[PDB]
Amino acid sequence: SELDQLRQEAEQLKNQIRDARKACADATLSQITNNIDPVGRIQMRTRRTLRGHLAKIYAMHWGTDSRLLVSASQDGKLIIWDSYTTNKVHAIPLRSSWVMTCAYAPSGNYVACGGLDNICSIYNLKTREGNVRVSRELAGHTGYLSCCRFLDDNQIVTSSGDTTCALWDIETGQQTTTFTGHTGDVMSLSLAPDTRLFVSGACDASAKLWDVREGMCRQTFTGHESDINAICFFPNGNAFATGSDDATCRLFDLRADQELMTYSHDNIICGITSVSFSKSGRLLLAGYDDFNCNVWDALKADRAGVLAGHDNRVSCLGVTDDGMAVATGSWDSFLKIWN
Amino acid sequence: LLITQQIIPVLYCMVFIAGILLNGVSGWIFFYVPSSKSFIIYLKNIVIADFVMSLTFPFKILGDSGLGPWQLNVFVCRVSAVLFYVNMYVSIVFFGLISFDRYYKIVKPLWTSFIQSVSYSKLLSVIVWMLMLLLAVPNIILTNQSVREVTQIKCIELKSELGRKWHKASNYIFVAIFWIVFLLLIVFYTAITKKIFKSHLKSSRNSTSVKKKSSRNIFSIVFVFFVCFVPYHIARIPYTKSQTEAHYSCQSKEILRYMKEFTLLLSAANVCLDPIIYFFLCQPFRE
Amino acid sequence: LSAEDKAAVERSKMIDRNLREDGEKAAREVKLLLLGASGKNTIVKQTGIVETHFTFKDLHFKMFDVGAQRSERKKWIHCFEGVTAIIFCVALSDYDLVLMNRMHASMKLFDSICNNKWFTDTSIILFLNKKDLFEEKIKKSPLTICYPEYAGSNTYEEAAAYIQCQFEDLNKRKDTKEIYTHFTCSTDTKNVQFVFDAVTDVIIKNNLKDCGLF
Amino acid sequence: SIAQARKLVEQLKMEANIDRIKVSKAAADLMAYCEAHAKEDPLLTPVPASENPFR
Amino acid sequence: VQLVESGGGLVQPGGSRKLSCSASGFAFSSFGMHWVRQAPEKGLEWVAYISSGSGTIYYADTVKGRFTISRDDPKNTLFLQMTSLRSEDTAMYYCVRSIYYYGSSPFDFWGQGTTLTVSSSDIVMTQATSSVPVTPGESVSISCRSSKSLLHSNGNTYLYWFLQRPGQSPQLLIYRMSNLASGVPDRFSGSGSGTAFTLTISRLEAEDVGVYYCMQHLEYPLTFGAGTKLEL
Ligand SMILES: O=c1ccn([C@@H]2O[C@H](COP(=O)(O)OP(=O)(O)O[C@H]3O[C@H](CO)[C@@H](O)[C@H](O)[C@H]3O)[C@@H](O)[C@H]2O)c(=O)[nH]1
Repeated sequence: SELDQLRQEAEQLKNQIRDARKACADATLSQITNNIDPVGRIQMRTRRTLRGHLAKIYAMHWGTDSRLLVSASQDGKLIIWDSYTTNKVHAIPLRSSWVMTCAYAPSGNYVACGGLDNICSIYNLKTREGNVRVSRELAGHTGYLSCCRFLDDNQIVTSSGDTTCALWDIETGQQTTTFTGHTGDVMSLSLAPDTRLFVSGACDASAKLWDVREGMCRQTFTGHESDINAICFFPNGNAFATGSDDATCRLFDLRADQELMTYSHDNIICGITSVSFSKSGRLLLAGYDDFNCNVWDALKADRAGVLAGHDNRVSCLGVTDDGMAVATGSWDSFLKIWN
Repeated sequence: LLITQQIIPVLYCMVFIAGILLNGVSGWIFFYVPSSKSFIIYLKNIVIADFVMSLTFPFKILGDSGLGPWQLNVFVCRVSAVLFYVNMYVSIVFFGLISFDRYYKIVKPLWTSFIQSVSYSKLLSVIVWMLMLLLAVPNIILTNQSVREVTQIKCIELKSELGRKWHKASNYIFVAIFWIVFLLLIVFYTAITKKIFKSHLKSSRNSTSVKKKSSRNIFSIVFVFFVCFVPYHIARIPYTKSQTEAHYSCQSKEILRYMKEFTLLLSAANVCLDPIIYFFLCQPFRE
Repeated sequence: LSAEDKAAVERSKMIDRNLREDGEKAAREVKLLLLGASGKNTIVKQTGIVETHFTFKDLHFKMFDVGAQRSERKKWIHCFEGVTAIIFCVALSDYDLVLMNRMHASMKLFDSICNNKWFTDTSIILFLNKKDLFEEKIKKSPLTICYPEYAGSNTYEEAAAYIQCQFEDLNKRKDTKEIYTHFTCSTDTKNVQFVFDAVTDVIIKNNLKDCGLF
Repeated sequence: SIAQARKLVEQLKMEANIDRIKVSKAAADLMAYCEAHAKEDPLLTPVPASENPFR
Repeated sequence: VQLVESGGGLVQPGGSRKLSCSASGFAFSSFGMHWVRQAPEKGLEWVAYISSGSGTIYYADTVKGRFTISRDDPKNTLFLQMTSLRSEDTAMYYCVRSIYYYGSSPFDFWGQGTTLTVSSSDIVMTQATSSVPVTPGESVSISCRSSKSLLHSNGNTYLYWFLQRPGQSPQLLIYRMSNLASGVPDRFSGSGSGTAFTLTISRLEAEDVGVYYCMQHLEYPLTFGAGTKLEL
């Protein structure tokens, strides 16, 4: 009998939350931005093509300097490229070839990787010897790691396929805080510009907002009908965008706790693998399963352009800190730097 | 007259249209088919050679149709025919290289001695083209060098000991190259078929499917090569000795000329068969 | 280019050479994906996923065991697009045991793996384990408990044939792949020999398809 | 499952007890940010090859 | 991480000797290596250079055709074969580690160095000052000049600042301008542009006493400047 009462209380709380969200929504973002000048057309060209991978590329991450980028692939390799000159700087062979995520430290000293091995391995790039050594192998997750992000040189936040995200202390190798609440596998992670509160998207068609210190869920966003694969904060930290298998991108605001706009096209029936914003945030670059990337005017839900040129699925794309370039990875073992 | 002016032009016209259409469609081999160090380079060179063949077809069509000037006949003797022959022998050499590559991948005879055959493919294509063109060009630059009175009709306008002698040597060398390529192709494909038959699987729909499909395709390649090339290279040397020395009777010259015309018609109709047999089976050549 | 630029280019070229060498070394190495519902002893041992490397007659084998990954398969099964073969282990003694029937759950998993959109052309090696126990417990219990429509002899050979036939009859698109079935014995490494034969047949088919004479 | 239900109820109560702003103000803030930072955006506004690090 | 050399000793003029350097503590295969020689009372001079993989070699014009440099990666050793030794080849020979990628720190480590005694176009680096007197707790600026501008088109200026402590091998302080080498205290700074460079020490201590040398890596004669000696 108590279970029924608890379920009724939970349903009442959910109804109250829905009523509050409905009340807070008066004018749509499309209504407000109807009276702005649309972007005419975006025509980016492949400035560089980074070759050398012999397997599907599952992850990439730009550096803070916006010149060096890290890649991960099934060939058990993790390459740091010089994008300006197309020169390989390091070629780190991973102990596990099943890598699904890669990260670049903001300071540039370390890179991280993870995958089916249930380990986030930190690699020290700047050592007295000329090789990159494994700083340590972080363990504790039960499911595959989907996204690892550096907060600083000592703290790394990871998303796993055991429905829990974790915050680590690299010096001690211990989980400082474990985040719980997701029913499904967590497939995405994005840190706020202040590195203060981050958001994760899971396969329960929900996105949850966390705090690194307190380790509890501030907000829950539920708009999607399928599995969220990628997530990205707005540059101001007050909004984030999600990509899901139902061929729709959605914009959520943290303060209003609601979905503002949805990005969808009739000709698009494939899923979304990676989403990123421009430096200003008006362009939403989303990768897709149909071998190409799309540029969406984030304020008008209009397709500004298409980044075609990949012969297989686009798995990871990133936009540099200075906003000059966009680098898209694909399963055809080819990176391409756009403008 | 009817043989060399009515029947031959119509067959050459239909073969020319077929080759133009097929090579225009096969021009997707460069865009919808990314290249590599594998046998794709060989297929690209073969399709280029076939396109050049079909582009040289109209010159011969107009020349042998009886309509047009004698300068077109001289141009055929000097440029178009030489290009057709050089493209034919380039295609033969690339078929042989394809046979060697297939024999290497399936049979795998020596993984420690035949290394310098995969990453070097573009340089090998350059070597083949340069060798065949360096054979063919002296025929171009020595023909039309002795037009004095009536050389407009007869297609022997060569100079001297440095003239017709090079024609004889060039034809002999090309025929020798073809026979070497043919022998090597037979040996390599026999080895491939033996290796495929060595696969011991039974009571399997897919084992029989794969086995029979591969056997039928290799048999088709060998059979088409044989039927479209053996007659020309068994009848060419007597024709060359007839054209380089006029001791033969008139009937011998006539019959040898007709044989050369029809056998080259077959070796030219090989253009329309090349895509169906070689290009379609290519995995990247399916989109 | 400057002096350091030239030296960086040289370093990148050395990295490219090493990458090409590693790719050539890893292209000839056979990748196997081991699944079950089941029986892994003597086949995988002789958190995370388990990597097993062994060599049999001048071929290097990698077998991946993903049984410890307790998550949704649809988000990590595409990592195994290029595996040479899928080794699937089904126990024959689970027809009368419940974890739905154990054998029926095994059949459902086999159907999902065989008809997955990533393995439309990936051969499956079906190892039917515990044949000794199945022979021991087949006289005292008929297969009608698992398959009510058996209508056949309750002997070891007929029962095994029926199980095998039911397993390959779940293979739609039964033209681009052959399913290899073997009852696991423990003499003279016959399981390894069967895996070797299946893998070399698959290698022949792949080489023929790549060479464009299929 | 009672403890899990109680934890879910507590989390839902904490989520409900949150102040929210209007979507109109939210869109206004996003528009203001995008319009203010429109100059520093090479993707939105292409830059000359002199300042373009990729060429 | 350490480099130790061997050989040296008295060599009759016109002879030959093979200097060898042993590498320990680092991935010797991945670093290009240099030979920098110092006269008994003069500045540093660059002799030879062997790259990673032994694919790129250079020699100084004064030792070209008479010296041979080779490395043995499996043994983590490096050699410098000398032929037709002259009286001008007497020097203390140093082996220098140098790795070249983006953001690298070339000339980071220097060997102990072995002495060789023999019985009896190019960018010029100018360090006009010498025997500069210093006092502890005071700031000192050291100048350096170049015949050709060291600012490449990519924005990288190639000036290497070194520190020759008395009786010790040179230590890298600044590799590219305003790039402080690892392990160097954060009181050293580099500034300048084109053909003018300065090195500033915030508060010089007893360990900052030594001879400071320049380098250009723009081209491949590697030229130094006669160092400026700081003395208490
Ligand atoms: O293997 C060969 C064969 C020929 N040639 C040269 O190419 C030209 C063709 O000579 P050939 O084919 O032997 O002469 P014809 O039989 O006389 O054929 C040409 O002249 C005939 C009558 O003039 C016409 O019927 C044909 O269209 C035309 O190709 C000559 O320059 C040859 O030297 C080669 O270089 N290599």
